[PDB]
Amino acid sequence: RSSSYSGEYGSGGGKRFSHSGNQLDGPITALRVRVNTYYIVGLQVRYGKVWSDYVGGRNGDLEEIFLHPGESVIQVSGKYKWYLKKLVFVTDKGRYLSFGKDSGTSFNAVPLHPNTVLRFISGRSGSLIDAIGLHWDV
Ligand SMILES: CO[C@H]1O[C@H](CO)[C@@H](O)[C@H](O)[C@@H]1O
Ligand SMILES: [Cl-]
Ligand SMILES: [Cl-]
Repeated sequence: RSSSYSGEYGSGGGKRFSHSGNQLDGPITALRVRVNTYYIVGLQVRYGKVWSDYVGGRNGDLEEIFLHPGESVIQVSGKYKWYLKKLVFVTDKGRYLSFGKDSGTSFNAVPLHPNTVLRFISGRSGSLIDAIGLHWDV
């Protein structure tokens, strides 16, 4: 196996979600994060040309970053309490795509195996993002 899973970061509230099928549409090309005063409310990830189903709640402001062609995520750090509060996507182009608020329990996620990148994300959500899981592969 060249695949790995960083997680789960957050708590066990709400229902679960997986973007496992979405990796068939392509690599991660853009990111959507909805953040409010304290939490990360919602997530949406663009695989190839296709956006995923929105997960989370409505109580926040939409933030959106497109990735450069051939750019992939190689590290993910963040913060959480019972709910996810911060997310930072580090890309191989050396960019730091920070979303959310600077407070809580920190985590730092890197792939296990050689030359692997973030392929899809999992986690739990309700009206906020309870938990996130990071999936790595070639
Ligand atoms: C209002 O509560 C809802 O949203 C929170 C945050 O996502 C979840 O923990 C919970 O299970 C419910 O789905
Ligand atoms: Cl930057
Ligand atoms: Cl950390």
